[PDB]
Amino acid sequence: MKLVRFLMKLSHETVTIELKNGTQVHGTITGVDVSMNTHLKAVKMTLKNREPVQLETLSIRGNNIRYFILPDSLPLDTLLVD
Amino acid sequence: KAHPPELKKFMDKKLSLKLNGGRHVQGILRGFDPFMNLVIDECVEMATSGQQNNIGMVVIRGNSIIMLEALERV
Amino acid sequence: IRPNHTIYINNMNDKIKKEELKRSLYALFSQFGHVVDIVALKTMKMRGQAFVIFKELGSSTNALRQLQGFPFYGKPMRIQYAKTDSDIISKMRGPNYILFLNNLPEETNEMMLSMLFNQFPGFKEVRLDIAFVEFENDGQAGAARDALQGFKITPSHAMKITYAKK
Amino acid sequence: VKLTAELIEQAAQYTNAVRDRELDLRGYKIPVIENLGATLDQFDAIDFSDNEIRKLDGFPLLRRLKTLLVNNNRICRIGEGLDQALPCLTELILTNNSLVELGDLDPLASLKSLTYLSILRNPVTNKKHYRLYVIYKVPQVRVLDFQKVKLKERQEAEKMFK
Amino acid sequence: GKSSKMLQHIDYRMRCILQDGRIFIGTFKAFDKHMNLILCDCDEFREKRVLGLVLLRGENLVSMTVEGPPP
Amino acid sequence: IPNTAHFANVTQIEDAVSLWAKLKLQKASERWQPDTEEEYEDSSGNVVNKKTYEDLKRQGLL
Amino acid sequence: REEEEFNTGPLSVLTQSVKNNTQVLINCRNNKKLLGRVKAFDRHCNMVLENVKEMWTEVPKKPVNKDRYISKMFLRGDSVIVVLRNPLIA
Amino acid sequence: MVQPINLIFRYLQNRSRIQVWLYEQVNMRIEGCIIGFDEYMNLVLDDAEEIHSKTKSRKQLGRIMLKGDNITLLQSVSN
Amino acid sequence: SIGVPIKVLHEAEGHIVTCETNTGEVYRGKLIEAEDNMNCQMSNITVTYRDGRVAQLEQVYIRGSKIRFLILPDMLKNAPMLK
RNA sequence: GGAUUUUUGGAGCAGGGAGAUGGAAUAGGAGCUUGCUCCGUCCACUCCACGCAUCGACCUGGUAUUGCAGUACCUCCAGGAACGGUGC
Repeated sequence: MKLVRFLMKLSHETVTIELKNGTQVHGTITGVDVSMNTHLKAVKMTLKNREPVQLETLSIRGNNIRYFILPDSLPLDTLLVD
Repeated sequence: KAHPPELKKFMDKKLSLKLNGGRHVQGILRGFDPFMNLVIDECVEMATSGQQNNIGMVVIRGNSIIMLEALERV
Repeated sequence: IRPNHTIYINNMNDKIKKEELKRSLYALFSQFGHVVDIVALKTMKMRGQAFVIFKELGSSTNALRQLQGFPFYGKPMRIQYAKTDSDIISKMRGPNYILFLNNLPEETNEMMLSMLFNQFPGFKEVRLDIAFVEFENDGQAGAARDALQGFKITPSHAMKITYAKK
Repeated sequence: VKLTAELIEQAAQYTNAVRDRELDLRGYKIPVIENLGATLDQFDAIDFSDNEIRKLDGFPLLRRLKTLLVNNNRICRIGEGLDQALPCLTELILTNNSLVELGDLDPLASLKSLTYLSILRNPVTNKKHYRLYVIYKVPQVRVLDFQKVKLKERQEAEKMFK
Repeated sequence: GKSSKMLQHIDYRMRCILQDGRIFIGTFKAFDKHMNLILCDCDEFREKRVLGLVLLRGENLVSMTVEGPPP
Repeated sequence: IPNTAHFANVTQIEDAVSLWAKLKLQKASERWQPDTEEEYEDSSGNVVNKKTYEDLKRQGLL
Repeated sequence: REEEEFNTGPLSVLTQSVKNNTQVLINCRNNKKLLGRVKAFDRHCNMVLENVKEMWTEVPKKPVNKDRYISKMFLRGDSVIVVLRNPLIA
Repeated sequence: MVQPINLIFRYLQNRSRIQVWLYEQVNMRIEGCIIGFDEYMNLVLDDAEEIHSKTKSRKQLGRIMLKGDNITLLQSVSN
Repeated sequence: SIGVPIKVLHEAEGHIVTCETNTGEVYRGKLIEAEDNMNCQMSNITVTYRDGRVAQLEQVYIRGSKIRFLILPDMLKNAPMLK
């Protein structure tokens, strides 16, 4: 029903987030709030026509995230049960 | 919540409003609204060449309101 | 004029930018001490003048004495003491051991003598046209005797500081 | 009292008068400037006044370093790898140093981003045609010893020793 | 749950990237529900622009990361 | 602030610091401080100037 | 109230994608069309899908088109512009 | 004080032709007679026409349901 | 119900501040009225935009919808803003 | 708790025209290397419509102000226009 409870239970997983400006940040999801505030640690960000930069921490808002990319070994069938 | 904007001092005063896309209008305000909607009676809009065109009483919504400058001392 | 932490320089070139002149004044004042603030305006009232407020009053006095009449961007700037206290300094604020003083003004209170002796570090006590100032340190008392020998305080008379005898 | 990581981590850092992040490292008497990797290029200005540094070298790669205060020191030689470690170095205050010859200003020509240089109160400034040699060797510098470089001084520097 | 993601970076220097491509590096002091950041003595890089205490709205924020140690 | 019978049944910080300021002022007042409390008449004029403290006398006799 | 509006309104067109396990296409604002099976949906059109294929066209900055495949992805309802259901799984 | 909702109700009762400008689009506007309104400023124009100021053309569509999120300015015309 | 940056903006009313809009317009002057929805009404204001068209107006009013940032002095960053 | 001031976005895309103009060291295809010919990607100069007008920052020369303050920015004249954004 609510996607925020499913996104909050995806902690300690290496995922990727593509923004609306073409910047893709790949990192381990460590913190998710009700407003989809993605706080990741040891992330790598690649902007549009720029070099990738590695950061120890990153905080991306929910309104600035356009798409997400999860690994194929993620238990989406078990995490969907509330 | 839902507090109205402080537009009591700018009532019945000739002010110039800016709208999105680079639009400029000038007119006297005739009321207020909690959704930042302004009614400008006998409004005149500035064209691209510089000529002013009188459009009469118009209604400007708050979604495209950029800046309103009062041309009269309040 | 009493010495303070803020030194005001005037008669400078007003044709340069404000930020470039402020950076040049900061680079000039960094050689004498830590510059806490730099007030520089370019209006019609404050044209061609600026000021630097430092942490210590001795560094500001050394910058006012050393850079007196120094050429700055083609024009020799004149440095002097500030008339009032700075706002940042007011916000942040709120041989022998005994030295003999002669020809002291009688109208000066103990607070003015404490503010004059505050250039040296903390002393033991003060005694009040003759006065006796005893410091807790020997080197601080020697520096206070070498600094107050002919100081510029109450310029109608001349103050003389000498070391006490046994 | 050498410059280490514990001395840089315990040093005060704040905003200067030009709204830049400056760390106050004065009053340390460091004989050699080293171990600057603990700052991680988080400071825009370096306040190393009143020290005992002999050579301005040994600095790591810091792209955010734009101002260097080396006043009241004994700097007599400049490192040749200053451009590879500070590409954005624009302010260099070397007043009251131990520079005696103009040949120490030859590694200073590699800093293309340097615009403000101070070489006052030095025996190298008392030599003949020192300002013309500094203008000819470093054309990127616009302000030398709190003086704006004019076109006549550039023409006099380009005429002699061409 | 704990909501300690914004409280751990309090009183620290962080660099926030804007939507138009600007970067504001300042000391984050407080926040709100609308992600209103108050950066005291902040610098604007894209060139250096002296700004100082800049109160940027949360609608123009994209990403934020740690810049260095607290002053 | 030392632990004495004066600071008993006092549980708040600012109350303790204010009562400490009060007790300090009281005791420091009621002692005999010879440095500022004393009347010396130096032999500079030897028949005048009895307003000399205990420090100005050393400065004049140095 | 909410379940009847979700099973009788436009969201039922999403609910036919997860119940019958059909393939639908989503055209986004970045000129990209992702065809896949909708696995999880919500009221804010948060679509978590599996085995998606995204196709678009790019310029060198003549241009050329391109496509790629993802095992499992999740897209918010803000960037979803067009959603088309077509019998393409058969 | 004249309310904008009361002005919209008076314009709907008078059945006069009004022109609506779009948000971030100065080249094309709409023109028609507003019949009814709602809380979300949804206009129902009968025999509406899209006027393009760049090409100087007018294309009629008929009954149009214009949303209030796109209409930035609305003025009254005599035509 | 009231945020701490909203309270800092309401407490800074009457000082020489500036508000930079999303289009680049910087309205500078004394903040006369500051509501909870970032509505800044200033008197004797000055327009210095990213376009650079610097002018002086008697009164200006910028809403919080197109407001990008606000540059305030550092007189209120010490107390009671220390938390 | 997706319907105007914040978080389910009004965002995406392209830089005017011409000239027997010039270049792809290692990176286009076809006429199945090399030489030549043709066509859907830039920068430099020239011409029409220095794309246009505006203000801010900035450089040269002349010129005025000698003034104690907590600042969007600060004298004026003329030339050049490397930069920013606004409307067409």
